[PDB]
Amino acid sequence: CPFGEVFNATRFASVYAWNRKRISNCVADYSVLYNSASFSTFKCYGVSPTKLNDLCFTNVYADSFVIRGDEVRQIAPGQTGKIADYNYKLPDDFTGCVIAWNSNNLDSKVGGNYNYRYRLFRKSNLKPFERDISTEIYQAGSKPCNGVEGFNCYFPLQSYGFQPTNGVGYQPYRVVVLSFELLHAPATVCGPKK
Amino acid sequence: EVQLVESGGGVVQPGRSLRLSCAASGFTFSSYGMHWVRQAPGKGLEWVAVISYDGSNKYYADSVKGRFTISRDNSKNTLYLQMNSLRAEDTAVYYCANGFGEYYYYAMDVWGQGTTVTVSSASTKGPSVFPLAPSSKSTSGGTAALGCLVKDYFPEPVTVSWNSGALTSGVHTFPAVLQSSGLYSLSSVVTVPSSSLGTQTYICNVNHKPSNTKVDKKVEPKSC
Amino acid sequence: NFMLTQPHSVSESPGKTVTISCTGSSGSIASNYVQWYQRRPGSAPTTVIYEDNQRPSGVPDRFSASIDSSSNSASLTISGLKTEDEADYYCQSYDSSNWVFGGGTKLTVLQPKAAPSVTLFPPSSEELQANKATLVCLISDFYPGAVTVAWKADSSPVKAGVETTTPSKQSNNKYAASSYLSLTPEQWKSHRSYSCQVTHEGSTVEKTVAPTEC
Repeated sequence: CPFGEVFNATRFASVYAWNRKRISNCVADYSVLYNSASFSTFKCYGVSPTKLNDLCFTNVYADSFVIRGDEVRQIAPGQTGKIADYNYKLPDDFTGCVIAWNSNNLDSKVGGNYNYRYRLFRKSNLKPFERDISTEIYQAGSKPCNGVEGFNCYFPLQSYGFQPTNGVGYQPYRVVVLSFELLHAPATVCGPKK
Repeated sequence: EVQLVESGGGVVQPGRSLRLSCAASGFTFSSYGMHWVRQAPGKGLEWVAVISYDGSNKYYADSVKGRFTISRDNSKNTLYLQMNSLRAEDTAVYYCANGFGEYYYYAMDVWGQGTTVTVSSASTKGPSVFPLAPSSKSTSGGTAALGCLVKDYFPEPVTVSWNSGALTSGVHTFPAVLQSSGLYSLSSVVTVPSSSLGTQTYICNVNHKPSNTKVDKKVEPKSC
Repeated sequence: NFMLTQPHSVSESPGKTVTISCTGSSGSIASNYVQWYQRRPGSAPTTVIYEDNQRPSGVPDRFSASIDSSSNSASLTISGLKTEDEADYYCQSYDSSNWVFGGGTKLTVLQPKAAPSVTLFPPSSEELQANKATLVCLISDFYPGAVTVAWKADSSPVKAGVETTTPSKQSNNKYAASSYLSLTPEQWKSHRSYSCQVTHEGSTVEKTVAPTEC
């Protein structure tokens, strides 16, 4: 039951490069979800957490990434905005739970981290199941750009500053998301069921 | 469906500890979590401690930790909450509650009858009755306020009445407070016209028959 | 540090819209669940709503609640109030490693509601040599018979507040309660006087007293 192995990962990827660790063909004890005292948020959308153990899933998933602290409340169905469109779009029929916890004392640097980057602006919402690793140059105007800033040539790459003088909303946080799917296939993962 | 019985000691004198148990009967204790929470008089529910299913997680408030301990025993199918270093602010009513559902401890489901634990001393003596001088000063107000009061009495209650035809006297209860200069006080109100400007003198008739100790004093006017 | 402020009571005319709100601040209240509880007088607490969307077995269909994302607060509504539904309700929430219980908004389904009156006399020199001081503010014949007294002396609260248990007096079935305290002489001598503010209902006409001291 190697969920703690995912929990204690030393390094985390960028927000645009969220990694999916496939969970299948393993009996899920789900003991890690009990110790919620160390978890900042514990909520589920489209699924009843009480009936998680009593029902069996054909396949299950777990996704881990790092974002800022104040973005926890924006991870909800029916929400719009730049973060909800160009970073991660939640379908109205999403079935899963969103879990995050404090990591400022472990994932913050005095000089500021320069490892998590993404794309600030894009023309439209990301198509489903797309890995947004594109670094296209933003060009609002009709004047062509030669890769160097100038007349109507704005560099779309910006860096964040993690400093002690910053507020609470600049703190780094660990985020882990679990999604359970029930396709037109028989169940393969079952709880211990006492 | 869910029935809980609690047994143990009640009133305890300072110097010794108390054995408190919340025995489990009628439900599978070893499958559900248990908790102990405090409900101070007047105030709402206040968290004190929480114990996980295996007991490895014991959390306490920062300002009270070190002395207050929580415990449980799955082998004996019973509950124990050992209280250490009890103080004057720890006097309240206790209850044992199990978590809502299995492996969830963010909510409370069932509360038993509970047990009463007190750390104090009983004096049960001294009326210390002082007359309450009438004071109306009716400048077109027609207001008169007076009553009979007793301080530091035990056991409750005290029978005070106007012992006449009228039986609608506004009697009051006593505040049993054990923190922040809590002093017992009894009061009553009688609706009379402005004829109490020193014309009719009222004597509060209190006779502590079980103790044979009475305090009676004259009523003196105001000074202004 | 996680203190909460709620209205003492709320009342609306029959046929209007009524709801019970426990509005928190200094953090989103929809981030975690809020649990609804019912505390009948003299009865053990019983859950009537859990996780804001489900009802235990036997709970009447008139009980419901949800979350309004516009203001980010938890609202509990009950339609068709009945005598059997009278009890005490409080909100619930857990923050990190401790559990915080809100003050709660009282819902009562009851007759007359005449405004109360205040009678007070602070030249009680007889009791001055027994204890520090004691203000007398007698309140009776007030509906509902559960009123609590909140005082902020100038800009600092007073810790001497004393509350009774508003017992029902004999067969009258009415209520009688009062609020006393040990008051510093400086409070009512520097200013012109000291008043007893009573929270009964939304109908407050004057709430003014005209004492004439010697």
